[PDB]
Amino acid sequence: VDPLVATNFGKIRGIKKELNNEILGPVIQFLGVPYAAPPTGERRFQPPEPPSPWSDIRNATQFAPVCPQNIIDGRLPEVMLPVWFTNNLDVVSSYVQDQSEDCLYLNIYVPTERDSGGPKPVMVYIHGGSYMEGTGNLYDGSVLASYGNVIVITVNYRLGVLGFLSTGDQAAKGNYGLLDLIQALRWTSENIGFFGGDPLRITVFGSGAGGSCVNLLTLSHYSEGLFQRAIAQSGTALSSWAVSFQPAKYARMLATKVGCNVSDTVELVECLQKKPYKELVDQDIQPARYHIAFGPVIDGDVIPDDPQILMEQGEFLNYDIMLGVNQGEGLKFVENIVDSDDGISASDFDFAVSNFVDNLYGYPEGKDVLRETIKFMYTDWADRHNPETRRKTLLALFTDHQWVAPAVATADLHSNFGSPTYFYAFYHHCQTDQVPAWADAAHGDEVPYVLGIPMIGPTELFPCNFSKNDVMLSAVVMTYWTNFAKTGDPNQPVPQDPNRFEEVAWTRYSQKDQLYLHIGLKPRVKEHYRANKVNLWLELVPHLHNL
Amino acid sequence: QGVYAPAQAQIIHAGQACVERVYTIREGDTLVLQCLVTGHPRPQVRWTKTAGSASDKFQETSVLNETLRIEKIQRLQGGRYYCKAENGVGVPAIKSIRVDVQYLDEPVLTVHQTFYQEKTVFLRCTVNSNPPARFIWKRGAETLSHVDIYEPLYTQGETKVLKLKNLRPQDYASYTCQVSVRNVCSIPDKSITFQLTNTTAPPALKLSVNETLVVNPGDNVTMQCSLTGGDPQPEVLWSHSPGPLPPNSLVQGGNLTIWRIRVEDSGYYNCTAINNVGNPAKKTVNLLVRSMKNATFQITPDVIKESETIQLGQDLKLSCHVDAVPQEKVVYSWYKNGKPSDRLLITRNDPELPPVTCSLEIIDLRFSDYGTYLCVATFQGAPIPDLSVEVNISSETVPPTISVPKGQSTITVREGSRAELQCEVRGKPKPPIIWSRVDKETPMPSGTMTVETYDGKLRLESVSRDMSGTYKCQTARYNGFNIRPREALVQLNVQFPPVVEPAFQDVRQGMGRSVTLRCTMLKGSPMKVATSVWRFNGTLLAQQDYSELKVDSVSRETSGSYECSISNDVGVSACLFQVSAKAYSPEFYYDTPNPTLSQKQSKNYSYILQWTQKEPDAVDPILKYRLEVRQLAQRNTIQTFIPVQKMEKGLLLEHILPNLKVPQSYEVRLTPITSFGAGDMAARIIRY
Ligand SMILES: *[C@@H]1O[C@H](CO)[C@@H](O[C@@H]2O[C@H](CO)[C@@H](O[C@@H]3O[C@H](CO)[C@@H](O)[C@H](O)[C@@H]3O)[C@H](O)[C@H]2NC(C)=O)[C@H](O)[C@H]1NC(C)=O
Ligand SMILES: *[C@@H]1O[C@H](CO)[C@@H](O)[C@H](O)[C@H]1NC(C)=O
Ligand SMILES: *[C@@H]1O[C@H](CO)[C@@H](O)[C@H](O)[C@H]1NC(C)=O
Ligand SMILES: *[C@@H]1O[C@H](CO)[C@@H](O)[C@H](O)[C@H]1NC(C)=O
Ligand SMILES: *[C@@H]1O[C@H](CO)[C@@H](O)[C@H](O)[C@H]1NC(C)=O
Ligand SMILES: *[C@@H]1O[C@H](CO)[C@@H](O)[C@H](O)[C@H]1NC(C)=O
Ligand SMILES: *[C@@H]1O[C@H](CO)[C@@H](O)[C@H](O)[C@H]1NC(C)=O
Ligand SMILES: *[C@@H]1O[C@H](CO)[C@@H](O)[C@H](O)[C@H]1NC(C)=O
Ligand SMILES: *[C@@H]1O[C@H](CO)[C@@H](O)[C@H](O)[C@H]1NC(C)=O
Repeated sequence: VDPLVATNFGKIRGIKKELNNEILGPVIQFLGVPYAAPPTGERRFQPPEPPSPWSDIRNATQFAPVCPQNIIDGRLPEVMLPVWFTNNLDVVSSYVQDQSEDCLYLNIYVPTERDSGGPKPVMVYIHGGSYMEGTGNLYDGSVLASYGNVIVITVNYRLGVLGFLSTGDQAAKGNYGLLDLIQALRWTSENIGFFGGDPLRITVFGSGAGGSCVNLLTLSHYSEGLFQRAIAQSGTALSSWAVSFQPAKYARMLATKVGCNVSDTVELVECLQKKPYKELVDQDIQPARYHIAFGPVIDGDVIPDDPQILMEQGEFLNYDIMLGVNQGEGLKFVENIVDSDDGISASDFDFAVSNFVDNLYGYPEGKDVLRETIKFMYTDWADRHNPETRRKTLLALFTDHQWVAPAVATADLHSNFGSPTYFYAFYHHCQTDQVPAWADAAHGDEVPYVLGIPMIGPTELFPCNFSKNDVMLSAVVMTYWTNFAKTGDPNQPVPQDPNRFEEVAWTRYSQKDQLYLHIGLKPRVKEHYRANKVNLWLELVPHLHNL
Repeated sequence: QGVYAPAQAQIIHAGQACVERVYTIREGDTLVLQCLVTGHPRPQVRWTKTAGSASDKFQETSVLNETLRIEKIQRLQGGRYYCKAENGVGVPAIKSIRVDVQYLDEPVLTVHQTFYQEKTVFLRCTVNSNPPARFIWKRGAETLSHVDIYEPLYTQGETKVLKLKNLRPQDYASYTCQVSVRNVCSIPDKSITFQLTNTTAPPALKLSVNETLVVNPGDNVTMQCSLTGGDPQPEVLWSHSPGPLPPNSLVQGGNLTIWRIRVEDSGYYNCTAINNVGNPAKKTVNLLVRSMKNATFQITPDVIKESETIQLGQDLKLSCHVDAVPQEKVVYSWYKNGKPSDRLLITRNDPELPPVTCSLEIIDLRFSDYGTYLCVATFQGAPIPDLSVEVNISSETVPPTISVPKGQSTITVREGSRAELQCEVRGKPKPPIIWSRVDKETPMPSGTMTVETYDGKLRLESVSRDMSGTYKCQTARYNGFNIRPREALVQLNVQFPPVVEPAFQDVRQGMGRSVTLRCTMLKGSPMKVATSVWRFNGTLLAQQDYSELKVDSVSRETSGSYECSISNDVGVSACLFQVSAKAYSPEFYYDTPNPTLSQKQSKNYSYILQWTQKEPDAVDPILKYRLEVRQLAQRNTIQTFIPVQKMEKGLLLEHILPNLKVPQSYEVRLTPITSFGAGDMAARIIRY
């Protein structure tokens, strides 16, 4: 009825929500809940501070403003964002039209009900495309919460310049956006119990750059005791666009653009703090290809060291981990080079690789042998003349390099160092009339299934005409996801109840057998996902660097 | 909070080190890291470590100390450490550091030999070291490509190989691998040499026993493993799988003797020779000790007629089985009131039943078949004893039924004591019972999923609450009818004393105001408050799943310690409250330059004593502070009273101590006073 909850900061009023589905029970939504103080004035480019208390009843019946951003085709990167996002900007735009620097708010979805009793698990979704845009408001956790009988939280953190600007020194340490996320988790741990949540069973999950955030949080000591499990969908801390390695370089470009480029880094930051946030956001700062300008940085505090070094040396706590990738992540990578015949020419193929080698492997001596070796491996020698097969393999190259290889590296190291690991490959999706008929599951295509969108039918954000199979698969994914959250095991406690997953137990991932779950209409457990191509990037190519 | 400041940490380097964010030291030296902290109230500091629970350098190391100290550090003690500092105000302060213990073990040098024109030898040099090692080869003189050197794949810089493509006479010399760690942390280089000669050859072995060796228990078996080639002279070593060699087995070295061999000694015994040349030679012998155990029979009524009972005009199978080591060598003999069989009664040695099971069938059962059947398993001319299984068939023989006697379906016991679960089975013969758990898939006291029992009793010596649940008992398929097992369930309650909340709570409140204390029971079997008893300073008081007490007026007469003794029918557990109107302790302010030298003369200095009041509005207002000053050296103390004007949460208070001898230190005890009296006192040591 009238959901009121008293927190450590004051009384909050929620709003009941019915779902467009007769089996799903209604949910309680708390929208626009402040979890930190406004990062304005002297608090810009500074860590978050706890929120101020209130003495009356605060309303949480609508989303709060989103963090400053410019997605109206303001030169955003399509290769990093999920296809559902880039292909529907008009609808997406409506979710971020109301902006403010005061944007540190989160949303809570509470189920109104099953089997085992006691405090319910909490799943915190971390959104992220390129660190420059987005909002948790885009992800309705109502179905996931109601169906799985878990609490779902979506978070809004400082984005782009305001959230990640760093001068490479003490003037601006960066990672403000990550600190907000940590702060949001703190708020959750301290107040979710008042909503019936279990602070001892907090699972963080996210897709894309959101997935990158999840992993970066697991490498920070600031996450100790905060949460117990993590789910990383199509995102790692090892990809080329997960971290900004030249923050100072881009910070000064921005300063020059706004007239703040002074010698002293401290005076430079103070100058930026005087500028209107809109002035900083509207600037054109293009990073290196396949990389980012403003984003998480290795500050030695929030992020103690290069994720690669930390993971190789097992310098991280043992969380329960679930991670995976989609069959055709890199659709947008080739979508732009496809001819009117849905194929790719041999010359275009060479060009793509050439651009690929130069951008990722900026080595002066030896790029030749590299390009040729890469072309050979991703050439289908059986049917080598087919421009369409060429398209598929090229797509695989980008997919393997940017998503599959880093994910396997993460899984291998996590399991090797004792972290319970589960791996998946998403080979299903719902094709809209906006994507090519030849495309496979692309980046972000698993989101609708994880959120249970098929159960409530097509939405404004996700207009695909979901089939019965989509509903069935969606139920399965939600069962696995929430099972992991409840027990750390995708198979417990809810069995998969024709349902093709009835007799399919998801075995734990290990570096020796590398078992993973093939998620599709014909699900089953396999071994060593794309082992050959994955090992090429992880073992041989690094060797060609000449050590 | 005006003056309250969030914690702030800073790591400092000490102890033995070498040569930014990382603390590199030599293995065996001593680590000393100090964590300097600031902020008010003074934050606490704990050094901890972050390591993958299940691999390599892992230790559980939580120390509450601003200094981390690891004496005689080791490889594994290395890793990433973080100093956490918190005080309640704001976000805890964290600082990270990587301790990089360094070392250089002794290098290992191995060599391998290898159309038909040129002979080629590979000299492989391996060493474990941090940092990654540098290799240098020499044959008296340093070698370059002028032969080939390189690092192979599947090596992280720990390995280099020297390839001698054409083995010319000058190459037959002493090769030495000299490995260096760049002398970082002042660590010396190390060398290993090998004598390459045209007689150099890998090891080779000859065994004095066959591939597989069968033996009887008690027999003494000795195995000679001798070298037949190898230069340098290889080292021979015996090994056993599963487990270790002894007892009753001694290795002279080459000679392996097993005395009075037992059946459990069976397995693989491997002799291996090594000389760091080529692949090590290994001879393997599989020793099998003979044995016969667990003779069992099965009564299988007519399957095709779907029967579960002996009925005239039906087929009746009487099977037989025994567990043996040379399983293929067993032979069964079926006797029937003596030893006979063609017509009607026939022999079958290998049906779908367990491996190597002899089973005779009785077609068209008949009163003439009612008798005592015996099966005898034996080894062809083996000294071991024979084994037998008797199985009486008669009108009385009948499949089994199982039930729970009386009302022991659910049996309750208190934790710790012994528990005895009971099922009773009926039938002729009575098969053993197999107990399993049903509510979950866990093991048992015996550590396995199921336990065998003939008396139908399941005994639990030290019963644990974990055992509390549902248990299944069912008839075996052996030593009786081979029929769908009969089942029956029993509940097991493991009672235990209650646990209440809060265990302790320090309650503060004004003098005239009231307060209510609740003691809640969370767990406890029975989950019911048998009785709740509130007590005050030892005396009992006067008086639902929980218990409540209301103190009408928090006065000096009513203020004290309340105890609620909640209890089930098995044990007692109590909450403990501390009720009073005492003010909280003052919080000394530590982050300021304090002393003031009196003209550097008269041996006098003065100290700027500073502090805050924790939760000033938690009780009656602070009137005055009692300040005590002792010099450590002497007992006598200078007592004074600071009068509070007024205060709010976070307001800093100050007081100068005018006359203090220049070199000695002093203790400072500061007590708040309210209408209730003296609050919680705090202490501190000041010094010039
Ligand atoms: C003595 O030998 C007999 C065999 O003649 C042993 O009985 C056997 O016990 C094992 C495990 O206790 C049974 O394994 C079973 O396999 C089936 C597969 O369908 C499974 O459904 C069961 O849950 C169980 O795992 C096996 O069937 C059973 N054999 C017979 C003929 O009953 C007995 O345990 C041995 N006892 C001793 C003291 O050596
Ligand atoms: C901290 O540890 C050092 C040595 O490790 C010891 O000398 C000192 O007394 C300890 N002090 C505290 C407050 O723990
Ligand atoms: C090996 O060298 C020895 C010198 O010690 C020489 O006598 C012999 O003829 C050489 N050839 C063989 C096959 O040993
Ligand atoms: C085994 O050795 C013991 C003494 O070591 C000896 O007394 C015994 O007779 C021997 N038995 C056999 C069967 O060799
Ligand atoms: C002995 O060799 C066998 C195979 O020949 C192997 O299975 C076993 O593990 C070995 N045991 C030891 C101790 O090396
Ligand atoms: C073998 O060694 C045992 C002790 O290890 C010794 O008693 C026995 O006499 C030796 N026999 C032979 C033939 O080497
Ligand atoms: C079965 O019959 C034999 C025949 O002598 C007898 O000794 C035995 O006591 C009877 N009962 C059994 C084997 O349980
Ligand atoms: C109860 O005992 C404590 C023990 O020191 C004492 O402080 C308190 O005054 C006592 N309460 C009463 C009412 O006497
Ligand atoms: C120093 O302190 C002593 C008492 O401890 C006092 O008598 C004397 O006057 C003081 N002198 C000065 C210069 O403060």
